[PDB]
Amino acid sequence: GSGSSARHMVMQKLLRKQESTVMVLRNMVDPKDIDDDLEGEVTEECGKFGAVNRVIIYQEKQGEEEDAEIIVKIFVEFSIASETHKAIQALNGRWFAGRKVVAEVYDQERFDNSDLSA
Repeated sequence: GSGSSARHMVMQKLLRKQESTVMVLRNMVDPKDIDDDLEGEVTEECGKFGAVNRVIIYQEKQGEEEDAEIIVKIFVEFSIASETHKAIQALNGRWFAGRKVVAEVYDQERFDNSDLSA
């Protein structure tokens, strides 16, 4: 005890494997901003934080109505969780023009299932 299991890295590799590598950026851009370049722009930018596996842009309806508002959610899956956390530290809480940036870890299992609703 008193640090011996940690010195032997006990269960670290499994814990690491279970860490999500997915970041979600919530309501950072508006629907008009989504063009054939956005995914690429986000990919390139996030290379300042890590190796990027893929990016998904999702226009989520808030309500069931024809005119329900949309919230844009941008998902960035990094190669390793440490990268995800560097990105979040650099992005979360910033002002993007007049929008405060919300950058958070997104559940890996949801993401892997294409459940982009949380």
